Amino acid sequence: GVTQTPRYLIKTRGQQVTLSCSPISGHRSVSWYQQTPGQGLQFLFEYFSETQRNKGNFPGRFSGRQFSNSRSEMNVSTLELGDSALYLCASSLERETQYFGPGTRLLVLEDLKNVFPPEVAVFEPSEAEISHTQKATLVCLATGFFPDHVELSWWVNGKEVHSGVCTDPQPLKEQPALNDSRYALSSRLRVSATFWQNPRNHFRCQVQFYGLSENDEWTQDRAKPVTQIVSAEAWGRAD
Amino acid sequence: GQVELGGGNAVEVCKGSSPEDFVYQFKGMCYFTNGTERVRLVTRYIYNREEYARFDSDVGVYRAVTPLGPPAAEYWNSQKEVLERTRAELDTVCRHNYQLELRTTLQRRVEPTVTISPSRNLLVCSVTDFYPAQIKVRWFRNDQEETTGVVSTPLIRNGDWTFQILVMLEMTPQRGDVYTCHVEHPSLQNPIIVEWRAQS
Amino acid sequence: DIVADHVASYGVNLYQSYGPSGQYSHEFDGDEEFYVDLERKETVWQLPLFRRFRRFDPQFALTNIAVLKHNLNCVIKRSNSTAATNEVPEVTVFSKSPVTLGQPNTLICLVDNIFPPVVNITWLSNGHSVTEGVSETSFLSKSDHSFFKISYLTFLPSADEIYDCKVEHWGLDEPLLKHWEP
Amino acid sequence: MKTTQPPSMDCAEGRAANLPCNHSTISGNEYVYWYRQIHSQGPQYIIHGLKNNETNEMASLIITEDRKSSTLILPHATLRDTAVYYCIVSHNAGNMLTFGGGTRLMVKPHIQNPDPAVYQLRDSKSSDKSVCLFTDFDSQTNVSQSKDSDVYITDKCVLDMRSMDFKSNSAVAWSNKSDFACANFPSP
Ligand SMILES: *[C@@H]1O[C@H](CO)[C@@H](O)[C@H](O)[C@H]1NC(C)=O
Ligand SMILES: *[C@@H]1O[C@H](CO)[C@@H](O)[C@H](O)[C@H]1NC(C)=O
Repeated sequence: GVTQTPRYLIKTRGQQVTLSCSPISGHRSVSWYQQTPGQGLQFLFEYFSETQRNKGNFPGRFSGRQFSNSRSEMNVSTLELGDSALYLCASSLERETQYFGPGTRLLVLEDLKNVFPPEVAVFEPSEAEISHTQKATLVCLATGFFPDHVELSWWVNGKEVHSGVCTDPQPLKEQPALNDSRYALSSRLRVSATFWQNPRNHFRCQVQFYGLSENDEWTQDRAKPVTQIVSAEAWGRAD
Repeated sequence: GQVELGGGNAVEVCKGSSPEDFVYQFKGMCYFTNGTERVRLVTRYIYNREEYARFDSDVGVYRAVTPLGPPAAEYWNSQKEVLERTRAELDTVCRHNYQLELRTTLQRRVEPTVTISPSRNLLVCSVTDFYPAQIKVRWFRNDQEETTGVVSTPLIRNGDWTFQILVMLEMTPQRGDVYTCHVEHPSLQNPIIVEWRAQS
Repeated sequence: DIVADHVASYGVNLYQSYGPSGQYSHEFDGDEEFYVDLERKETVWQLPLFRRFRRFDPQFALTNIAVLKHNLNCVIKRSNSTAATNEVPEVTVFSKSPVTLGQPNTLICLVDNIFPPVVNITWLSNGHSVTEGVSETSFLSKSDHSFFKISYLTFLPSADEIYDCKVEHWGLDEPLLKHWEP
Repeated sequence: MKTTQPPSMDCAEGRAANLPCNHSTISGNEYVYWYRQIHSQGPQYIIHGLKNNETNEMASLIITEDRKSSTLILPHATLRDTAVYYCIVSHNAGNMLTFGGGTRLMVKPHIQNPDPAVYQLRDSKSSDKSVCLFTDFDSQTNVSQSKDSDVYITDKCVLDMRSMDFKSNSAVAWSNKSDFACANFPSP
């Protein structure tokens, strides 16, 4: 489909950002959009044959580029707090139906002093649930992380499982009165009673945090919140 | 009312993008008959005065006119996205933009102006500035309609949404003659008559 | 060709490579409805009736003409870089109304079979280039895929008869000077 | 936008989901498009139409002959069809793509055997911390209670155990006061 990189991005004031997008094979009309809760889907600019056919009403700091293989790029200069958004890429055959990509979640902050990795913990199912419904439910808890750029996945015996899993759709703000509040996310894994009561089964809640890079600068006394994988585990027990 | 549209130029198959000149044309033509009862959309892809690929609503698919655009017509038929809107443009573009012609163009009437002036003997009945370019101009000589000695130039399109024609008459001046010039035009409920008398 | 009660040209997309120039216009029964200024991004209707009831977004032209620039470089490479044959134009000068020696009138210079659409029209009054009161229409399409352009000159008839229409084109060896007086 | 939609729309899982849309000001040259999107994710193209009723294998779309309104129809609404569905118009002439309010569709699941219970779980790394879990409750239950001081409650969550086609709702709540009680407000 429509390839769009990078997926997540965390920047500060004054920096610049270059976004890329590979369209559908056979398409050569790449459209750019900015999706914000306070402005909706705003058109940016459209590139077709290495030229800017259509253009919105955005400042000169929002520029674009396109190459011969229809892959388009977009650059922003002198980022502001209002520039943080989900930048979408719409691939079109020419003027026909547009197909959007995954989008690049951009975040602009005054500084990196409030970037935290999640503290992931796994909660074993109580013996009272296993005796009543004959089903064990593990609860994973990731709290105290910013931004919400995070991905959770369960692993059983080193294999990522999807059957019987569930994750909260949107993270929860621990201080809703503050806009810089650390987020929190929960997810559940439900298995049979006999499967949890087998010591050979190994349950692990993996959490992928997209934060700072190894090339960014860090000054705070806290450990650098680089892109890492925080995961807690819980072995099955048979009592 | 709402914004109008035009013909959609289908994309070519290449791997992206006196003095000499290379000209590329594209005409979104449409042929209405009996109002909006027989609309026909025919888009023409022309390269240097040579039409190499065309679409026809009566056909339903693209076709190559010259051996220059089989690669374009066969590719424009393969893409379902292109053929979907190209077929639908007869309703999207033509059958829609024709409805504005009723409000504007097809209701436009302009009364012509008729003047008879000799040239020294040739008489010239000059019908000028009219629309919609449908007229019947006749030369008479005292209740008898002249024909053999009448020159009729073709309709002259002035380019400013008006038309012009000149109907001439060779004659022999006989005392008592009256040369009337009938002009029949849709904007005129009754025809305009201009006469030139024989005297002296 | 095709017989019909009315023929509309809702495309007339043009783009040549001599000078990177284009033209978008809609035509109904041979006459031009409007033309899109590809530089100022404006729709210029040729009738006041259209300016009060019609509507057209000039972005469609810029979106459409950009496809011609792609297809032009396309078919050039498929046609072994085949140039355009310079057809010989022909000029016919006449008046919009019967000219009287006192009441002003409009002089019309019609140039037919213009291909490629790279032509100039300049009025010559007594050997001098008449500049005040000169207007010309955009290129108008023809069935044989050529063009024809019409020029105008607002004047007042008098004893001066030198009213030529200088037309320079590649199909002509020397510039044509066609002057006609009723 | 030139369209209008109802933002509050939910239906039962498996049954048809008729998402309406009114566009009285649409012209004969404007298509009707339908996009859905999970927030924080790229929008997904569904189906588009101009005249007549068209059917993609994802969903169907009907348009009235007078063109005043159109409805998006989902045959069997599943759990994955719970995004925000947008109804937009387009000239299909290289123009922009403008979204409106949309329709937040929620697919209420089917709970054949509801058994609401308030469980309490213990952390494996430290028995001091704990969380509580409300599960096997009704699908049509407003589980979102107001958060107090250091008392957090999450939204619902539907687990689909494909090994035994068993589905049930669930919601996690925790606190930092470590004096967990997790009190249990009537069910009907
Ligand atoms: C077309 O011709 C038929 C013949 O009777 C007539 O009834 C109709 O009004 C005409 N115009 C249309 C269908 O637009
Ligand atoms: C006249 O047209 C010719 C093209 O044949 C070219 O020299 C130029 O476009 C024009 N020059 C002048 C002086 O008008």
